[PDB]
Amino acid sequence: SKLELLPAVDVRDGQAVRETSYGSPLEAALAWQRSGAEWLHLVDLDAAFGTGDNRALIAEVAQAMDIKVELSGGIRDDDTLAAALATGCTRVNLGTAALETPEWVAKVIAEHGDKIAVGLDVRGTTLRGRGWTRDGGDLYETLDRLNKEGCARYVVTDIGPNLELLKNVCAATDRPVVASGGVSSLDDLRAIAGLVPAGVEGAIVGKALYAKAFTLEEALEATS
Repeated sequence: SKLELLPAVDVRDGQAVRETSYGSPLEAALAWQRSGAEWLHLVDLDAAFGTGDNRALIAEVAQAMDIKVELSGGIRDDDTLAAALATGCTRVNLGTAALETPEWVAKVIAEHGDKIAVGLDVRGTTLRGRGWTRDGGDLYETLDRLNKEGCARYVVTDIGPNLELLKNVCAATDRPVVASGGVSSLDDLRAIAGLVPAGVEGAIVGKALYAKAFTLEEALEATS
């Protein structure tokens, strides 16, 4: 299979953002869909950063989509997960919660299966979170724990792309790995697509698309 592309819409104060605002999240999502997106990666930055939420707006965006949706941002307990899942999204990403409440993450993996993917933010070989605990310990300890809890998928962010980290995570698991962040060129996407046989399934791309560095049409061509 070819590398999956997940164009992102990152939502802050009701807007698709980078500092720079790109206006309506709904319009942005529909534009990716019209340009051939198979996935939308929709992020609540306010919920992720603890400065409120965009829950109702994100629900509206998700409802408008006919393509697969991946939701992330502040999904840290039963009620926030319930709302997220009620969008009919294909899956959600849990980040901070994996670090802070490993028992809750284990529970929701058992209940929801591959509706759950776990986001791993790696500085070197240690993990980092957006909550109160800054140090999340050794990457490989957490991968082993989540592997054995039945975690269906990992989303991996370094700290263009850290191809060595991606391959190292692929070595440590038989679950699909999704690359996130550090894509700034079509050549970065080609390099990541070279890791598909190793177990990289997809790449999330935000910044470079809004900046008009490359178009989603160019991106899909490059990974075809």
